[PDB]
Amino acid sequence: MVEPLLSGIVLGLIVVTLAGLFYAAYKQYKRPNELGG
Amino acid sequence: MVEPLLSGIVLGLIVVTLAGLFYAAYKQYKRPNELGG
Amino acid sequence: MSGELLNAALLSFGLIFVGWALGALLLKIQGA
Amino acid sequence: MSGELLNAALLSFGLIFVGWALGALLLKIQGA
Amino acid sequence: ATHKKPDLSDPTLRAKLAKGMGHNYYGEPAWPNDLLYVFPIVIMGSFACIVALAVLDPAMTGEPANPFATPLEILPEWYLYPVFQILRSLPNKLLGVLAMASVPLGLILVPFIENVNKFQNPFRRPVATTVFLFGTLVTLWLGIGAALPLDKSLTLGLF
Amino acid sequence: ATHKKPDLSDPTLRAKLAKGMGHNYYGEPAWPNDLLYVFPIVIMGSFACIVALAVLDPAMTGEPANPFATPLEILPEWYLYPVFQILRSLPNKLLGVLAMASVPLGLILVPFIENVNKFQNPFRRPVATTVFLFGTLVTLWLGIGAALPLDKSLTLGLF
Amino acid sequence: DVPDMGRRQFMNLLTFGTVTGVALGALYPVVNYFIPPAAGGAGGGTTAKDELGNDVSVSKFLESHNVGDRTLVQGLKGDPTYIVAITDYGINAVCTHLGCVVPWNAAENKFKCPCHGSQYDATGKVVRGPAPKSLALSHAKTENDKIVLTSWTETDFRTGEEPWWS
Amino acid sequence: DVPDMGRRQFMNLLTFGTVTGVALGALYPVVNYFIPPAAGGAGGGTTAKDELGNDVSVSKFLESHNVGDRTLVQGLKGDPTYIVAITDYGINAVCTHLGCVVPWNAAENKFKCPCHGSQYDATGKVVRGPAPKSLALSHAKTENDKIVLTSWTETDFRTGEEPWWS
Amino acid sequence: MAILTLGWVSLLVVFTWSIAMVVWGRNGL
Amino acid sequence: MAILTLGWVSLLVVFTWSIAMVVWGRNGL
Amino acid sequence: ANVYDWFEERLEIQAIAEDVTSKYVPPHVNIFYCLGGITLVCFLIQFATGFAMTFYYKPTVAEAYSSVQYIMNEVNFGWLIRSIHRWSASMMVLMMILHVFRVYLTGGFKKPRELTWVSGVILAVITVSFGVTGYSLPWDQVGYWAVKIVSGVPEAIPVVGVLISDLLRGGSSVGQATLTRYYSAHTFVLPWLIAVFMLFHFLMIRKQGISGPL
Amino acid sequence: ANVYDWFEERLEIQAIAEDVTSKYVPPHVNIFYCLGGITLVCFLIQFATGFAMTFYYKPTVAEAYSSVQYIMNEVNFGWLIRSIHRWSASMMVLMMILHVFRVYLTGGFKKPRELTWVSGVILAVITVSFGVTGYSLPWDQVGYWAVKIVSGVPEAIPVVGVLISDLLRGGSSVGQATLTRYYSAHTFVLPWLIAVFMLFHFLMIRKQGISGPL
Amino acid sequence: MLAIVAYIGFLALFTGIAAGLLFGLRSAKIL
Amino acid sequence: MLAIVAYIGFLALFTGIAAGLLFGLRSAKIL
Amino acid sequence: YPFWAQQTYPETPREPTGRIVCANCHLAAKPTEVEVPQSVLPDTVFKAVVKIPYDTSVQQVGADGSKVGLNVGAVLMLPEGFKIAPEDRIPEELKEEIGDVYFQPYGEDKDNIVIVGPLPGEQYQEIVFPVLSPNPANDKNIHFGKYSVHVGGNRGRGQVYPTGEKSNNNLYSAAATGTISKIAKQEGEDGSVKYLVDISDTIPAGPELIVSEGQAVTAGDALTNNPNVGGFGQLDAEIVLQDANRVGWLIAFVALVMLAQVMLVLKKKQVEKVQAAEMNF
Amino acid sequence: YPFWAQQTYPETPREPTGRIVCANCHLAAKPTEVEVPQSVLPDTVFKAVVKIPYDTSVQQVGADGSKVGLNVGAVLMLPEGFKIAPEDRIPEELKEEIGDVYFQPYGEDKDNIVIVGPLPGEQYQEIVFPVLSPNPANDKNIHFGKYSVHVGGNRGRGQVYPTGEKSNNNLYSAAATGTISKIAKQEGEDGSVKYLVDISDTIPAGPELIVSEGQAVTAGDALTNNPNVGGFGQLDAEIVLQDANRVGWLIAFVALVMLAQVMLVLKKKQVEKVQAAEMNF
Ligand code: HEC
Ligand code: HEC
Ligand code: HEC
Ligand SMILES: CCCCCCCC
Ligand SMILES: CCCCCCCC
Ligand code: FES
Repeated sequence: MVEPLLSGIVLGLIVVTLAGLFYAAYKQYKRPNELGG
Repeated sequence: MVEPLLSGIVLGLIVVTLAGLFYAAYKQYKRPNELGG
Repeated sequence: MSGELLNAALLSFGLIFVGWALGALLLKIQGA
Repeated sequence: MSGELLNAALLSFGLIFVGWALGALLLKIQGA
Repeated sequence: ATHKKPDLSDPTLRAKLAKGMGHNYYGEPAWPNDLLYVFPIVIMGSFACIVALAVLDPAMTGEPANPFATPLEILPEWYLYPVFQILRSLPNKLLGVLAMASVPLGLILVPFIENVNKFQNPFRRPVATTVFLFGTLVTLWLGIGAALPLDKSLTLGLF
Repeated sequence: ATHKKPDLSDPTLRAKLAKGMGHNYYGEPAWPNDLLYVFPIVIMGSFACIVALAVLDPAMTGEPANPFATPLEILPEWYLYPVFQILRSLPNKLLGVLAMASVPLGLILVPFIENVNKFQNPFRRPVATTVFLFGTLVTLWLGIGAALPLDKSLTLGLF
Repeated sequence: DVPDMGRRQFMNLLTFGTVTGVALGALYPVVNYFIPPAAGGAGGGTTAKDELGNDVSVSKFLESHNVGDRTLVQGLKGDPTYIVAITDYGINAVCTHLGCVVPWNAAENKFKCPCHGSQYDATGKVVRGPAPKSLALSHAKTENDKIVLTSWTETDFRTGEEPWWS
Repeated sequence: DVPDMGRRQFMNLLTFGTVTGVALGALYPVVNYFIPPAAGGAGGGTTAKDELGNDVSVSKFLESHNVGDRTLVQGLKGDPTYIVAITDYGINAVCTHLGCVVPWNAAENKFKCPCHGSQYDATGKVVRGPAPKSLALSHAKTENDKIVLTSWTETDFRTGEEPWWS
Repeated sequence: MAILTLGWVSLLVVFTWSIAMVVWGRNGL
Repeated sequence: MAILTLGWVSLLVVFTWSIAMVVWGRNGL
Repeated sequence: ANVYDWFEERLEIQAIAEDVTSKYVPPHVNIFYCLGGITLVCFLIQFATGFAMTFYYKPTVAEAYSSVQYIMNEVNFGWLIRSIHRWSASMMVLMMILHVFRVYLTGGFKKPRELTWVSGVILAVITVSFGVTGYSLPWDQVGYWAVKIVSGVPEAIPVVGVLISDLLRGGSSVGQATLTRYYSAHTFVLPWLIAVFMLFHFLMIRKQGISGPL
Repeated sequence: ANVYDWFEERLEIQAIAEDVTSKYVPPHVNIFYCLGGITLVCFLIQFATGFAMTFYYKPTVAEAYSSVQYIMNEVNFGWLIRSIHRWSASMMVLMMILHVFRVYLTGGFKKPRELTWVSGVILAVITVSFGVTGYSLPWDQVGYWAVKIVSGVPEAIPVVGVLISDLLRGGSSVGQATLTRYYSAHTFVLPWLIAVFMLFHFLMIRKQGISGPL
Repeated sequence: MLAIVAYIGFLALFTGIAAGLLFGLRSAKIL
Repeated sequence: MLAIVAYIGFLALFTGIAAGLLFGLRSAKIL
Repeated sequence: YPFWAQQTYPETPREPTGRIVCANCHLAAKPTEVEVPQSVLPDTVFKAVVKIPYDTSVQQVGADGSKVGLNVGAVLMLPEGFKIAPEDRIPEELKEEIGDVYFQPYGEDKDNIVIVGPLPGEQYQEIVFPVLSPNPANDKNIHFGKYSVHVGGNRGRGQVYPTGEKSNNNLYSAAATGTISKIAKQEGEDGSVKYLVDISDTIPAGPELIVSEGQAVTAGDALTNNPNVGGFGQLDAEIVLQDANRVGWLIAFVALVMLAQVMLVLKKKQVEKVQAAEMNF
Repeated sequence: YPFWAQQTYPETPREPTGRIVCANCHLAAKPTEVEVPQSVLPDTVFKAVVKIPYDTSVQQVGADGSKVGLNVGAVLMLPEGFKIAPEDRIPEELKEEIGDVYFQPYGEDKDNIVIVGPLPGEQYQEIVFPVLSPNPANDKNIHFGKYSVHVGGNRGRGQVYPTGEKSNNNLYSAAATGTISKIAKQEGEDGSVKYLVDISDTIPAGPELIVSEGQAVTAGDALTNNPNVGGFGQLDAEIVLQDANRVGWLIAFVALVMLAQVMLVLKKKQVEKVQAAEMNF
């Protein structure tokens, strides 16, 4: 049985989390923190 | 239900262990080991 | 089964940004 | 239920001393 | 905000930094700033969301098992949709089993494959990031495909 | 026999000895002399005795439970014989419960009672040893009494 | 300018007070969860089954048990209750000393417990043994060819005292 | 005077070799323990029950099912087996593609699996769907008013090949 | 039937607020 | 029925021997 | 007197406090670094509610479904404990996935943290096993056929396949033995396994500290 | 290459080896100082065989006794695993008693090892609880009446007695609920509890070392 | 519609609570 | 009687094994 | 018709597999939708919309072989306790939305299993059900929780009659292998139009003959087309019988959690002030 | 008698409580012992001794009221499969030990439940049973393992007849409260001796009258003594149906363990030699 609410939560959170991680990585790529290696 | 074998093992081991411990204690009481306090 | 799903996805996606905005706002009114 | 019990007690008591004696003997024939 | 700079005059810390460690020697104090004050926020938040979901959308109790009646719908939980898809798409069962086993084994192989460089940032890891995005898209494709008729698996009801 | 004397020139060891610790700093090497060679002897011995008992005297399967038929004999396992005796000897049930609870509580109180002196050897602990032997004899008395008719509890079929 | 220990402790009290409130709020349903649910009240509990868990038919029961016959049934809650030309009260078979089921002896007109030798008369009051109290009673109200046992709350017609089982 | 590394390693081999022997000796019964015990061989397995787990009476079965009727029974081991004027062979209802129970369609004279659309003819050989093999067969030997299903070891009269279920 | 709506709303709000308080407490993430 | 006797004997012997080997290995207890 | 000094002299609480307060959190640690912890939170929930349900659930083909209904309808807050168990299971798997996203997209699996990653993969397999075994405990249509349709998969494996399948379902078909083994796996084996590997996981993390900045 | 150096650079095995080989055994430690360890051995046996029996035992009034008979008569070496479980249970309690004899008659409970002794007492209560809960799982006359005759004891306690009894037997009488709770206690609760307190026990012993000579 | 207002103002309410507690405990020389 | 002999000589046998292995491995320059 | 479903399958319209019995006579598959609330309060009237969409410009084949518009029908399987709302409990707007629908139970003691139709398809592609939710407070057999809802929706004439005879709304294969030589017409019994085809067999009016003047066909080939333009489709949904107290207490708990989070953050702020003043972190 | 036990209680001589039915008629308790092997091999003849000891110099009261020696009887409940050994399988010595004992089953398909007696108590205080153990190898209902054995042993005349009438071997209480005035004798029906006692009641010969010339007794007081010098006693025992293979493999495993222990000790000795030579411990 497919649960639309659960599936939606899964998809949405996956996409927003991936986007968030790439955003953070981009921030540190643009402005390297101390010991940034 | 009373089990004579098990009960015997219990009693025997209890008595021989107590006697053993008092024997060891007596040995160290007679001949104190190093740092014997 | 597309309506409730897409709705849940959209919400769980955007509410994140709403909370981020609220936290940022609280930080600004704090004076950090 | 006294025979098997007393027997078990006696055995579990004395076999200890038999094993102690055997170990001591092995120690003596070892030369420790 | 409370912060402590890394003491670069401490050979122990330097020795750890050379080995990729020592990154818990500097920054914001873990205790109590994070552990005592922020962690309970996360715990209570998680718990509250889960509880709310549980109340508003309670667990369903279906019908008793019937060994002589196969339900029209048979699906595992969502996180098994990709594997399931594979399992029901490949004609060779052995190949399906091998593919299924290949997921945690390949994942296990990942560090030994990407130890060729010490880069952590995805923007300095173009090939690895590309492979990851590809695998993720494929995984989603299979997962969505699992809930569809077999005839529309390599398409997902698109082209 | 391998032995190492305690280094009494080490203030750390002395500091431990003053606190009643440090007694793992001297003597025979734990590894491998005891841990690797002697411990498996004990493990295999224990296991072999238990297995032999299990084979020669296997577990018995009685008759199905009958809620309307109370068996002529009702006893817990041997290690509960003393408590049971108490429980079936005292007319006041509450007093029996309190007495039953008093065993692990009193035992818990033992170190705080005998911390009046640092003696370890029973021959330097006359009062404590006497109390212990008394309690043990009483415990055995109750335990043996449990398997006998109630009328012969304070006697054990003797005087 | 800088909060002292009093303010820190007060803030601690407020904050962790609220958190404690959350913890208690979460703990209440769990505590109540482990407490076993009610069986079902029907005037204080009703019905009476046999050993197979089947409901007892009075017409069939009386044709299998003569006068003065005593028979264990699953009375209130599940306890073995003695059914005794039907009798208007049932006797609890669980001993008052420790709780063994006490068998009936018509040859000596009394219940005799095999565990520690407790005895109860024809009605079920203690006359010997380490049993401190009398066997519990229940209203054996017969109706629609079934035996309805309810909680005896009236005066104990054997001792005169209020029922120790309340 | 003093044993070298070779002697230490050799002694290690002997000692821990023996200990390893003890470990294996202890491990054998456990390994065999977790392996599920045999059901019971009676010429390769016999009998056939229905949905309630009761034994099927042939005389009663034929009076409840007309000619050409197909009915699921608990055949070998517990698998749903099709009973088809009794037929001398029973058809396994578990699909060969993935194992859904495939229902029978008399209107189209074939079994049709609802899972992925596998089809088997009147005898039970695959004609469509992702199902790679044909439905298993069993000797439906009727005797003493009971249906005895045994393992089909003879030639598959549908493909000619040796039974894939052996 | 507004209580149902307020229930789901309470879920959304506690989610949003959890994120907001983590962002505030950890000074922005 | 001697095999039974030898069984119980094997129990007694493995007990005795366990004690003996612990005494030997630990050099006397 | 003072009880604290009593417990201090023995447990050495001061050393623990110093060790705890000697750790710091580097600037690159953002909110996604919570995910692992969140995963743990979910599991703890699973541990609690799960335990609770063992006081009423009955692993028998005759009693399972009925016991679940009993939990949902008669047990005080039973509906709550079970629903929480469901949702927190799903959330545990989801948060674990997101956590893997964090770890991979921060390169935290590389030297010297390979064993933490491997331990992680093992943890994922264990968690999914929790899911699969639990899914079928109510013994409804969904769970039962979830077992039946997957219990025959290992049979594809050439020499040891049938043996594996038999070990998994406790026989050559799905029935009571399957339910018994699934229940043992679900409430005994997997909790202990996941405890051991979570322990290794956390010990290794604490030993090595979090990975460096991007 | 060398795999050992790989595992060494990460797990720091050398430090572990040094720590292990830095410990010594003082002359006063005699054979009775094995008893604690022996107790543990017994428990490990209980853990193994016990786990095994969860693959066949069924905690239902309808199935329990029959499942035990099935283990004894049909399961490969089932008789062995169960008999071993019985004997090793009894031996665990016995060896524990003898161990207490050692500890008391060597004064090893005194400062600073009081918490080890207290932990010990708790362990004893837990072990006896294992015994009591397990004793009734076969649901034979002996076990059932062992429960019935002791389930009403806490009722002696004035205000919370009936509640305690109800919590223990899962109702106001002994039945299926009692068996369910006893099984949960026996295969879930008590294993985890005894794990935690054994952990405290052993950690404290290793921290403080064995008590001094007599 | 109702869900929108309920969401927004609540949120608005609890933000008011947070700010009010901030400046409140500040003015009460606690923060 | 049988139990006595069986016990004593076994025991005697395995003591012979232990001693024989001791002096044996000694003579074989291993111990 | 649905009453043919309750005639042939009296016990239930739902097979153990979950398959609706209408599929035994309606062999074509068309999409059916449902609209039910995610959750409802007890003793509440709510709307359940069964959607049975089709192309109105595309007409079907009537029994006599001529075009006709098609009718729609449905079976709605509600959870226990649920039933069609009493008219006194139905709002006027909902009454307006419903129309001339004749809600029938599948049988006695089966009020949660409603059958509807046939209805004019051009005006009832969406069928509105006024449902009354039960109340656990006055029925020990009813409990709060999530339950299944089983919907079956149907268009156009069926293919099989309850007697087992085929309808004209069917595709007609063949009988044997040979050469077509029987493409005529005419009748005997009633009116309408019949066709005699041998190589003996007879096919009714409706299906268009795709075989013309002398064809060498084989056994199994299609003599005609498939005139069916309707179809049946089933779907599962879920509804939560919800308790207002549960939700209320939920809201309270959530509020408490949020307050606690606020207090934690503020406390951390205080500690940050202290750490700024002092210097030991 | 035991056949009165199987007459009154046909199904089994053992009540659900574990109580032997002989206790329903034999009200006095005397000690009964059993001797069975701890374990037996399958298809083996072994000895089971039921001991029913009493004082031979102390005689009982016969039915006519005079002294008589007493007889002994017993019921032996063996595990399933066990039964009285065939005489072809019994050794000569055991045959000598048994004597003239008539072993009877409690009923058909109950060969494991043997009844014995009455037997001359002066020669049969120990009753020897030749028992044949079953064999799991040729009976799927028989398994190796530990099983219960239930023994009932009895001396002297009983107190209750199967008809429900009391015997003369009893204590006679009273009937009402008043003054004794009926201490006579004489008879009517048969022979023997009877006593008429009112205050109406009658007591048979045997029990000694402890009430003489005019006593003011109350309802419940003892008119006579208790002439019973016998009694019944039951006991449980256990027997292990043992498999020789199990024991053999056990012995092997034990030997392996001992060898392993030896190797471990010797290895430690080697290491001690090394540590003596070197110096890093
Ligand atoms: C919420 C905002 C966060 C953040 C940013 C982090 N965590 Fe966790 N944490 C938990 C456990 C069991 C471990 C491993 C054991 C241990 O480290 O002692 C961790 C580890 C970390 C680290 C690394 C620590 C180090 O020494 O470098 C970091 C940087 C981290 N986490 C970030 C447990 C939890 C938990 C509940 C049990 C919660 C909630 C969080 N963590 C939340 C967060
Ligand atoms: C496939 C990989 C993987 C899986 C699955 C995984 N872990 Fe991790 N996890 C890691 C690695 C590698 C680290 C350390 C990364 C670093 O130091 O930056 C880590 C870090 C953590 C941390 C601390 C930092 C953080 O980001 O939370 C926690 C807590 C944690 N894991 C818990 C869990 C739990 C609980 C599970 C499952 C039940 C789990 N993990 C599953 C690989 C994994
Ligand atoms: C009532 C007291 C008590 C109980 C019961 C007890 N312990 Fe101990 N035990 C102690 C104390 C105190 C020490 C440390 C004594 C010392 O240092 O000389 C100890 C030591 C030990 C040791 C190491 C030394 C030795 O003598 O074995 C082990 C191993 C051990 N315990 C295991 C156990 C296990 C396993 C259990 C139960 C499952 C248990 N103990 C129960 C008090 C107890
Ligand atoms: C379908 C409704 C989506 C609302 C999203 C609000 C946050 C982006
Ligand atoms: C009853 C036999 C006892 C034998 C003891 C042997 C060791 C003392
Ligand atoms: S229980 Fe009835 S007398 Fe002790």
